[PDB]
Amino acid sequence: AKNLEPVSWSSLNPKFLSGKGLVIYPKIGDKLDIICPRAEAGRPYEYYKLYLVRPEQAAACSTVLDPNVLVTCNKPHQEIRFTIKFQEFSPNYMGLEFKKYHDYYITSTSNGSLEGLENREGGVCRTRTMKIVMKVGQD
Amino acid sequence: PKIFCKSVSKDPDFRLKQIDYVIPVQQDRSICMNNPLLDISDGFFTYIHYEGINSCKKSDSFKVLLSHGEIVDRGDYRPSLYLLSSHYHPYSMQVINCVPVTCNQSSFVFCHISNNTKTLDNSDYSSDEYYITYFNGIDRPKTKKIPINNMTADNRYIHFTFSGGGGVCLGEEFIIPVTTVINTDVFTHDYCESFNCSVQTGKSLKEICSESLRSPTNSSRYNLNGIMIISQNNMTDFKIQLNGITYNKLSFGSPGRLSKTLGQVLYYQSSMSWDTYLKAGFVEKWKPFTPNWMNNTVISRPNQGNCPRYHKCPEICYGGTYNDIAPLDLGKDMYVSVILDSDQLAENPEITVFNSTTILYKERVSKDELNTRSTTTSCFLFLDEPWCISVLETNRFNGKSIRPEIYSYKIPKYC
Ligand SMILES: *[C@@H]1O[C@H](CO)[C@@H](O[C@@H]2O[C@H](CO)[C@@H](O[C@@H]3O[C@H](CO)[C@@H](O)[C@H](O)[C@@H]3O)[C@H](O)[C@H]2NC(C)=O)[C@H](O)[C@H]1NC(C)=O
Ligand SMILES: *[C@@H]1O[C@H](CO)[C@@H](O[C@@H]2O[C@H](CO)[C@@H](O)[C@H](O)[C@H]2NC(C)=O)[C@H](O)[C@H]1NC(C)=O
Ligand SMILES: *[C@H]1O[C@H](CO)[C@@H](O[C@@H]2O[C@H](CO)[C@@H](O)[C@H](O)[C@H]2NC(C)=O)[C@H](O)[C@H]1NC(C)=O
Ligand SMILES: *[C@@H]1O[C@H](CO)[C@@H](O)[C@H](O)[C@H]1NC(C)=O
Ligand SMILES: *[C@@H]1O[C@H](CO)[C@@H](O)[C@H](O)[C@H]1NC(C)=O
Ligand SMILES: *[C@H]1O[C@H](CO)[C@@H](O)[C@H](O)[C@H]1NC(C)=O
Repeated sequence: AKNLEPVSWSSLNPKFLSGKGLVIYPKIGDKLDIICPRAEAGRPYEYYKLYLVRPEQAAACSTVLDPNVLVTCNKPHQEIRFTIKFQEFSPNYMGLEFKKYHDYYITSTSNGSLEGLENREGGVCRTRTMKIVMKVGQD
Repeated sequence: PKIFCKSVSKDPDFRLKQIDYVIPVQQDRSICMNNPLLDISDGFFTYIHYEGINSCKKSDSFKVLLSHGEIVDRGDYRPSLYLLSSHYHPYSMQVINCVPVTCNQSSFVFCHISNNTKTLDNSDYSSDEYYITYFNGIDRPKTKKIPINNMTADNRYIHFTFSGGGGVCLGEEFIIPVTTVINTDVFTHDYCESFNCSVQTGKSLKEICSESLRSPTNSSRYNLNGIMIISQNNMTDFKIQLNGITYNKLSFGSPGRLSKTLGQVLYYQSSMSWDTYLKAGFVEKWKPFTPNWMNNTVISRPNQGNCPRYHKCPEICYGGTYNDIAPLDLGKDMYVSVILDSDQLAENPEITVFNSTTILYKERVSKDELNTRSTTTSCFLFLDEPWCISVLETNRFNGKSIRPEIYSYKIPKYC
């Protein structure tokens, strides 16, 4: 039973490694928070749509095939957040189950700009390789 | 109205007892028993649930169980469930969705069956099949095919599914919760347009409200809730109408239910979109289908992302849980529901008794952390007292041996 370090979602975030992306090995029954930081002084807001994708879509960096969109940061002035407990039975529209020894992938194909919020192909996934992989119940 | 607590109370006595002997237990602990459904009428009950291997999606479920039973007094000083019949659906592997209704002491199950799991995206309803499966305690199940080809729709719908927690039987006609699909945007949102709220920049309010009824998978399709009315004689003659829900306060098509209570018919619709407060109300006009929506400032549900608990401001988002409700007293405008006390996570069931303004009293169902999604609740008068039965979709032991739970409890006579 542990609350993991909240993961800020921005181009500015270093926790994303160019080759690997962001990897974590969470235990079942653990909370985790994904945040969309609001526009900080002197920086432009970044607009994004975070999807949940299969591995094939994470390598290809395309969200076109099936759309499980978790959060969309379209409000710059108020920070919105996304809470994940790693049990099954999330209140997700598409349905989402977190099971032991499974790998889960979160990533965005958006521009980082208002105009490119809806891009399904490529995007920040390719460039900064902003993506999160979750191997639940691994050491 | 009889004597029970109609005002605020601390630490009440629900006489909460759990019923573990009605729902099967499975030898295999990889099987997942999910999306439980219960409709109780006239002292008889119909329970339904979806077992599927390693997954709790209803589409994946490889057999779905139907069971009929009775409410019976054991000398126990409480109502108890007696299980008369259990069967599995003939077409269960091909079942998309089901809704129970208990009528004149027999169980009916209305069903949407397809070869295509995604059929609500690609296909249309002439490509799929719609069935009534009905039985009783003594006799053998009989599953009739419903003639959709003769059906009169109040609009041009390309698809529909039975979706919800239970239907009703009024006279010689059945009324079932449905969610329908139409590919052109024919809808007017005044209520949504009424909101003065922060919005996505670069997109209008009217644009956002209109883009909100669109399906999250096929953006070319609009899901709007409705009802289906089946008039029948001995399952030979059929007259079938498909009507949509009133345009007053629309919300993205979701599972919801009908129930006869206190001489009314209450409609509930899970709030799966930007408006997260309870959507329910009694039915004041059948054509068009018109529930008189409660304005409820207190009861809500969790969801992850941009539309979490207590969020009431337009946006296009999808999710949340179905925790449905049942009426206690009209006069004090009171309801019970087993609702999840969480912001985003789906957990912490609490039996909550409330009016449109404030929560009268609550009790958490389990003291330890408990994982819960759907919650259905039905109420009835037993030995001239208000008594409730709730079925909770639960993951109690950390992802294995998933199985819904049933509880019975009594509305406190003293505050
Ligand atoms: C929703 O249900 C609540 C149930 O508590 C209702 O709130 C309560 O309303 C009653 C009167 O209808 C209030 O009683 C009053 O108590 C005060 C003392 O604080 C006294 O000065 C008055 O003469 C009266 O006896 C009661 O206080 C109030 N509860 C709270 C917490 O303020 C509410 O009216 C219901 N709303 C609807 C729309 O049904
Ligand atoms: C999205 O829904 C549209 C609209 O219903 C589907 O388009 C129709 O597809 C049928 C056969 O599948 C054709 O006969 C119609 O002519 C199409 N109509 C229109 C207006 O395009 C479409 O198949 C769905 N797409 C996805 C990806 O699910
Ligand atoms: C991100 O990509 C989108 C779409 O591919 C860009 O939007 C278009 O950009 C082209 C040229 O860059 C213009 O000709 C179009 O008129 C633009 N369309 C719209 C709707 O704006 C967008 O500019 C890109 N932005 C960034 C920051 O990469
Ligand atoms: C029992 O249900 C049937 C529908 O199968 C209906 O026609 C009949 O009227 C009902 N019985 C009573 C007493 O209403
Ligand atoms: C909610 O408010 C509207 C108008 O404000 C009203 O028509 C409706 O009856 C109200 N709901 C209830 C349960 O009274
Ligand atoms: C698919 O289902 C339809 C009815 O929905 C049926 O007519 C057809 O034979 C089925 N095909 C199979 C099971 O291969």
